[PDB]
Amino acid sequence: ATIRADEISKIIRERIEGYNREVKVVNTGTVLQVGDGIARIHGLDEVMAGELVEFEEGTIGIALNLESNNVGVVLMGDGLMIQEGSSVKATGRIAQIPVSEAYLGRVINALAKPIDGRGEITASESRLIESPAPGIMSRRSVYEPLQTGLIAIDAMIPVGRGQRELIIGDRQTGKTAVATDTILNQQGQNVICVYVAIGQKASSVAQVVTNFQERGAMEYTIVVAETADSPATLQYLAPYTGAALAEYFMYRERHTLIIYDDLSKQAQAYRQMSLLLRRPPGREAYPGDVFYLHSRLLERAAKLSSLLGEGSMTALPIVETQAGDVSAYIPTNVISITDGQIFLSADLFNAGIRPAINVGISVSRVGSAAQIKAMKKVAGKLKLELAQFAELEAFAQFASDLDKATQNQLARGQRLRELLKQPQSAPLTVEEQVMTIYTGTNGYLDSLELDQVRKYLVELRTYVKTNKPEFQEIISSTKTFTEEAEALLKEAIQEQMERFLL
Amino acid sequence: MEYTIVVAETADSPATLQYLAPYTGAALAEYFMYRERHTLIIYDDLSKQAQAYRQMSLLLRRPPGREAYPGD
Amino acid sequence: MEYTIVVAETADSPATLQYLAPYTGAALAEYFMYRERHTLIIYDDLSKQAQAYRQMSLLLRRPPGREAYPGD
Amino acid sequence: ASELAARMTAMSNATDNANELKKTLSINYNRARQAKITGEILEIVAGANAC
Amino acid sequence: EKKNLGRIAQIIGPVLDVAFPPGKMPNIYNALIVKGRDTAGQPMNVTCEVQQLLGNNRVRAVAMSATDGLTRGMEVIDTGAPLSVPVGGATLGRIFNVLGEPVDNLGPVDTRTTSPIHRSAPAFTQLDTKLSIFETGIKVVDLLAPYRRGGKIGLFGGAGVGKTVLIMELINNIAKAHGGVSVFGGVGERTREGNDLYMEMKESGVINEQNIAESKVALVYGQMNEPPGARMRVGLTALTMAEYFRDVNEQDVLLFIDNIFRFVQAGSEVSALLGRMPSAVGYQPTLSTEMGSLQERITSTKEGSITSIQAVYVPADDLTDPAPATTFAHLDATTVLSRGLAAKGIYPAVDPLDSTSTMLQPRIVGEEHYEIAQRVKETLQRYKELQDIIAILGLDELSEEDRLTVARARKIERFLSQPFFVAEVFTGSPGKYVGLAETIRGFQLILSGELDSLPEQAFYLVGNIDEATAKAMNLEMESKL
Amino acid sequence: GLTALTMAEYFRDVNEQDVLLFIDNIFRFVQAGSEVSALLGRMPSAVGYQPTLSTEMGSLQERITSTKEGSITSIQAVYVPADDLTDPAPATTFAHLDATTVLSRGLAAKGIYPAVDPLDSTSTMLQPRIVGEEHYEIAQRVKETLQRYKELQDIIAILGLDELSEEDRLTVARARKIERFLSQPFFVAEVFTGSPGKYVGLAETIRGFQLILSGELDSLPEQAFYLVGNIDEATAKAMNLEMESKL
Amino acid sequence: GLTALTMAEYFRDVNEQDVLLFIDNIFRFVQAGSEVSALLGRMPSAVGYQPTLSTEMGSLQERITSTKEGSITSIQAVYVPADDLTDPAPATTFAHLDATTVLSRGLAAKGIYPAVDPLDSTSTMLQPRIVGEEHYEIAQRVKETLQRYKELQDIIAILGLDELSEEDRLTVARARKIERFLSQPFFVAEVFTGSPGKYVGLAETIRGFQLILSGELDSLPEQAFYLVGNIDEATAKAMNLEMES
Ligand SMILES: Nc1ncnc2c1ncn2[C@@H]1O[C@H](COP(=O)(O)OP(=O)(O)OP(=O)(O)O)[C@@H](O)[C@H]1O
Repeated sequence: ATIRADEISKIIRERIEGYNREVKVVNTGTVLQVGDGIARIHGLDEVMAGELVEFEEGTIGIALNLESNNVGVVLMGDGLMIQEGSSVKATGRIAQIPVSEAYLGRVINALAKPIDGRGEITASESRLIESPAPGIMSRRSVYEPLQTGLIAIDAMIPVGRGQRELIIGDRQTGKTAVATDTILNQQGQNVICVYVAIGQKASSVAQVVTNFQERGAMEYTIVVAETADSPATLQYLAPYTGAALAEYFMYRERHTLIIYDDLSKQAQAYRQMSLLLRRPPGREAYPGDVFYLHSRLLERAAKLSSLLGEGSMTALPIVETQAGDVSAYIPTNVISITDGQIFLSADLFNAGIRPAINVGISVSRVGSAAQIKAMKKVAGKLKLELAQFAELEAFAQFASDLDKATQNQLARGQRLRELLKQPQSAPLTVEEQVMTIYTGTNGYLDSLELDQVRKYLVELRTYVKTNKPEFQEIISSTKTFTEEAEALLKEAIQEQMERFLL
Repeated sequence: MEYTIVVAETADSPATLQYLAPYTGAALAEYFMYRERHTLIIYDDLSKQAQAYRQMSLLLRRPPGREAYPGD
Repeated sequence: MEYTIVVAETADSPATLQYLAPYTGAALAEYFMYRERHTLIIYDDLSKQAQAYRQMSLLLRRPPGREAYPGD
Repeated sequence: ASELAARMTAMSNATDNANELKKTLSINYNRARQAKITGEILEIVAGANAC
Repeated sequence: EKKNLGRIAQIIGPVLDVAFPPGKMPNIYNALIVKGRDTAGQPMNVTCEVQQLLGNNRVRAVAMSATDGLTRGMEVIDTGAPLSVPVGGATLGRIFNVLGEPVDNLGPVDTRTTSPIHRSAPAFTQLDTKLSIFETGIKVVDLLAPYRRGGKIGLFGGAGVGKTVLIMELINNIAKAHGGVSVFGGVGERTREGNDLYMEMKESGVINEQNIAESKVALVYGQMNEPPGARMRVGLTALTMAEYFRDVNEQDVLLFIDNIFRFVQAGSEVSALLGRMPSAVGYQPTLSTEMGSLQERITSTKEGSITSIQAVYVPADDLTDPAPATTFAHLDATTVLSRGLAAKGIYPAVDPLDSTSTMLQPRIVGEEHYEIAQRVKETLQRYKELQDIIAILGLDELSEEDRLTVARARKIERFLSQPFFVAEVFTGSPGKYVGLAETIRGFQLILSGELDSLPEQAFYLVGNIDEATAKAMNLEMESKL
Repeated sequence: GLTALTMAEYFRDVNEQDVLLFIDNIFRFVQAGSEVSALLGRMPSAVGYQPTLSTEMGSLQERITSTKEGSITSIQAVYVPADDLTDPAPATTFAHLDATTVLSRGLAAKGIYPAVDPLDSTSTMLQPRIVGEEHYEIAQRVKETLQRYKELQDIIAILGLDELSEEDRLTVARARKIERFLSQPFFVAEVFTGSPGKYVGLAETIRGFQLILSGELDSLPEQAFYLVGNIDEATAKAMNLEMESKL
Repeated sequence: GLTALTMAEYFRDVNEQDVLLFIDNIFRFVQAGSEVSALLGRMPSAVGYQPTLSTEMGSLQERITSTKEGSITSIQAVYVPADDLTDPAPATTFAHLDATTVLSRGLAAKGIYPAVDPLDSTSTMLQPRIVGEEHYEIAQRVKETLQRYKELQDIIAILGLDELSEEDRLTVARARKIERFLSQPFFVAEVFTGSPGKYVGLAETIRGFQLILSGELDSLPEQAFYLVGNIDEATAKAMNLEMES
């Protein structure tokens, strides 16, 4: 470079006082050209590639790309108050983050710094940002079910502990209350959630964190939250600290559930962080590195084998198809890096199905291996009925027919589709959604008033467990849908149909 | 044609004049306006004016935005 | 086969050989064109020649143009 | 009247399907326009420096 | 702050790279005025802010006024802080440019108190929890597409549709019903429309030409004459001028930031000027970050709400491209003003069907409000459908189970039209403020089936529903004569 | 191109004679400028051409003017890059070119040669006081009929030829007759057509179009107006085709 | 890619075996090249890739050649980015491959797995000498039916299916039967959903396609051929569909 960053007059004065003289500068460097969030520091020859260099004000920086003279760092906090000529010092640690079992409940600001304002957290650091992703021998296939809570998701597109599963919707249609529902249903079973909001308006993450507060998920969840008013480097590293913080609990034999929010926004902040560097972009001006970015991030969320202890981390990232096209660069990229998609269609949510899940497109590659041994057969029957309804509504059977549906199958498919809709943030237990699935698929109730199947089944769920606690026991202990359970739930729903008749 | 200043910029006229012509007519009509007379300045091919500005800027090595049209 | 030269360059040739394959063919056919035999050169993937020329010219850091193809 | 109602329902499903096709074509046209413009801009900026 | 004299080394168009002595340097966004000399012979000083540092003590700064006439070597003076905006009760009525000097020539503004433009975000503990409905005073907005206090609002409709009378109604109703004041924040406002709006204000009692500091608007006009660094920072100027109101008087503030696409356009202009490599379709790379820094300080802090109302102009009419995408990622209520409805005369022209809000959900509004709003939207859907068929069949031939639907649909479409406290200068109607409860009960009575006998033109341009019954009873009195 | 311009400018400045320069592919005068401007150090413009595309193109085109010593009539065969009719290289030359003539691949794929577009090809010599009143009226009626056909191309292609009116069907058949009648056997395009060429004057084509679009001869088959010199030759080809049909 | 390819070529050149290398996501190799050459200072190229995007992947592909000692049948799951085939990173792989089968997302959005698009899927082995005139002729006939269907899809657009005459109606019924039949429950897709896998042979599927194109199977509905194996099993599925009504 003709204009090299190591050509400030003061800087070359430091080298010109002694050419081949007394031993060089070890750890003290004056920041120069502290511009687009990327401070070029002179000196610091002891910096490990990836060091955690501190500044004068107190703004931490990663030393990613360090050239022959200038150790160009990526300062995390906004490089506003940093003036040229300030002295910096490396810390001697490689992208390390303080993490402990005391973060459960806090609201971290993507640098292991609390932003709730109630106290500071202590830890043993012990975790890295650029961690070695779990190897090939260490991952054991996903079998442990993860009770997302939503009927549609955990019935046809199941998620298992350790199987990443993105939530690819559109703008302003689900995925946030939907991911919050999946976190919220995790109250009884032990998980250490990490709801890491990459780009969200501060009011939205305030609403979500207060929802967690009043509904009790704060006993385990960890909102590593980064507002939309944050330098793109912090929105870039927010899911990395989220993932390292969840991995501190994944490696210690404890199931976790991390949820990135707007993983498209991390790619957008990386697009900013790179086009400020003027590194050459690719499709849609993404710097091409977004696949490696979402590989390091999403690939460190999988179930570990019994060698390293039975740990697990579903990743549930949330890409937003702002373009309205799933075949855009970052949505298809995260679909290629993830193990399955849960598409939240915009048109169905505008239509009224409140979990906007469409069943045809949204697939889960882990499949029925994830579901409980109870739900496999009944959800297979429900998926059969949903295929039937999908064809009957998408294609012919508009004129009455040779087939003549709405008498045999269209009514039942409509009952299923109007049954899949949930309330707002009202999670359903495993046995309850088992019975909700069973009622519609095997024809226990078909001729009801189709508008109010939910309005019936709220009374059904209220009555059945208080009438027959045997069902909750057979589903909670055996985890298998035995036929004696079918008989007793038949009796319970008979009595419920009676009390609904009167 | 008694009352019409046709500021004319031919093609082989350099880039700066095809850039400056709207401003020249504007400086004439602004005088005629500030002296109480209603005027009517009719430019021709502002796309061609911006093309001449594109010329002179990209020659002057100013960073280009969309459609390679310059910053401002 | 007794009358057909095949100037063949594989994919794993360095991009100069792919760029010079059609020129070698054109010169070897033009020898017969000056020897008054009505030859017939057939290129194959002439897109690959310009692609390898693009690879060279971008590896030479000469400025590119449309579709990142170099100037000439 | 039956033929006219059949022509009416043909034109009706044709109008609904043409509306769906216009929406899909507008989406594809916007993604094509953005791809074309961003490719143009990357061409221009990358040819600007030419180190 | 200091006599940080530097030389304006490079002046490329609007961008002027200034050098500084190696001791003291203004950090990013730290405003600096240059002691310039105009061609006329007066020492006019064009103000700048450091958009970028270039290392060798040369901070690349963009200018808030024309750089025509800035020799290199001119004394540039650092202020040590971002652009000081003369906030306070004083800046209530006058017009402002970006640097904070009144251009309406009325007089000087009290700079006793001033806040910097680039104050950072509020905090997580300072944000408020409850998703609180913002009672505007328009029956359409309050029923169908409520506005979030502390949220964002999009007025998709262009000019000529009645946007100016709508925003004037909103400001006057904020000053009347609520306790707060509004701040029109016109960013890149075409000066003809700027003076149009200012005169509409001064003739509509929104700001008093005889009484300033009693008025209800803090006009911030960044005219498109000004360089790209100016009409970009006009949004943030209006934002801090409203944030002082919020965090000093604890009152509900309204930001009428004019069409955000001009702010994003100015960001693209200034980034292409700084040479930072452009992003997707051609807006700046720091598009999400910049527009989020503009629209994240719109948050209901525990002190008071600062809810904004931001026009949005989609280029080539697509929600797909990044600027409308990154904007609609932030908006919390989108209400379009419809040109055909405006030409009809159903003022306000806000379209009842295509307008939507994320607040409309029942847990936010109220179960009865969600039910009546969804039923009104379904009724207006039915009428938009049957507008095709009432031409062919007529109002009588079609079935009389949905003839009631069409009748109540005409009644709703008329009842949504509300006379304004601003339209008094044009037509002479007094103007009625309609609370949320009143319009809820009115729409419940209209759609439930009681008022199936009142005439259709009795609901047109009326306030509360009992006033509509009064209009109908007066028409009944005059029916005999 | 500048060499041709220098010869023509000499013959217009000194020899006092009106000269007719044909430049073929004036788009090369811009593309070669692109290939040199890339290396020269000048920054790239839009889609890939030189920055001074417009000033260079003007430096060629402006020197072609009737200058009181003669008249340099000129016919530049501008090349539209892949029929990008919005590209900079034709977009800058449309401003300089008086009687532009946009030839279309769309009206060549169906074999109507020359492939000149009836609509897009427009000239500022189609003003009535300059070109003749009846000629102007016939040109307006032909262009309007072709515009109506281009607007009915969507209805015809999808909903069938029958689903439109029976006066508009007459306008469609008349537009077909016109857009086939404005085909020409060139003398130099006989090797492509196989048929001899017919040079037809202006008044003869006006008298042909008058009878074609006046509805007086809407009975002839469409192929009887294809690749035909004059309307009388079209009438003769109708007889030839009606005899060949039964024979 | 290079190290797995060396591991395979050592077996093909020293031990003389017919080894296979199922190189997965060739595009990830090219995109890794894109990253390294965006950081290696090498000047940028078409849309984002390295300038040597046709010589580096040439060093990948051209080392996979069947030598006179042993042969290697690599199956490279090259990935088109953003689902467009005009992209250079798969466009430079199209020229190297010889039996390219484009898994277009259309047939998977319709639920037809595998979504191998029959028009785009093409091979240099669809020749008379290789497969015999029988299988070649049936391949030509099925590609004919599917191409006619795809070209009148522009009419199965805005208008309805009815507007076709009897010719287009019959060819659409046959094309729907075919594009449904081209689905198959995999032996490894027992996990996701469906039947245990069915291994379908060449001389067996040729019978099914001869039967469908011969017109002797107009009686069967569309959801009978979907996700079935051989044609006898397709008729069995239709019969059981009629019994279950
Ligand atoms: N199942 C549901 N039923 C009813 N309303 C819902 C449901 N889920 C979400 N909402 C509504 O959606 C709003 C939250 O937005 P949503 O989660 O739909 O999209 P989002 O992810 O916030 O959008 P973005 O991706 O832009 O952040 C809430 O105000 C809530 O009222």
